[PDB]
Amino acid sequence: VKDLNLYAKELVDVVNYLMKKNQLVFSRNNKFIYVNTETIKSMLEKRNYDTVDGKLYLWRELEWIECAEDRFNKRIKIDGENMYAVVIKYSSYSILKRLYLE
Amino acid sequence: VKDLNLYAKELVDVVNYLMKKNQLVFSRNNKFIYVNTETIKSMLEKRNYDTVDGKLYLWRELEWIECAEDRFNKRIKIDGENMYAVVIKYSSYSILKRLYLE
Repeated sequence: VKDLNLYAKELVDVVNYLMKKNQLVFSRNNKFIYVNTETIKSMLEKRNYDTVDGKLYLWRELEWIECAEDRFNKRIKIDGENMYAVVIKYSSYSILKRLYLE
Repeated sequence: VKDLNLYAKELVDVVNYLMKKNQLVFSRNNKFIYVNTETIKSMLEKRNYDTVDGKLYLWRELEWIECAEDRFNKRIKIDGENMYAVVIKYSSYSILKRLYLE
């Protein structure tokens, strides 16, 4: 429950799940990974070591995700869509994946 | 596959110890905690789950500490005096402390 590896592992697994489902959306510069808020919320409900908001709060505080002020998502423009999404930093995912694989 | 909790708990414990001993200096905006490099290195020697540099390298890669180029510390100003210090991000310490409390 109070195990940082669970949060770090979940971030790498979220990207792995989206890769597998062919739902992975990258920014144009490949700096960010965009995920639909409802998709993230249904995925973060699976592992009961914390709530959805507890997971998002920790990712935000550790700066693995980019958020708007007092929110868990940002407003982004991608392939004609100008709306809210959970913004995962590609650099953070790469660092955590490299750590997950050592 | 490193146990991130060892590194995270050690960051929290180091700050707590130094807070208690009044050996911490905060930045004016409370964004950073400044610690003497030798004090940090002496404390990081105690727990043998990694080397001092292995611990500092992980804190730097996860961005829990702010460093100068190819250094584990940074040059700063304290009451007009310029000196090197390990610069801990207060936000990183807060989330980790909250994680191991609740």
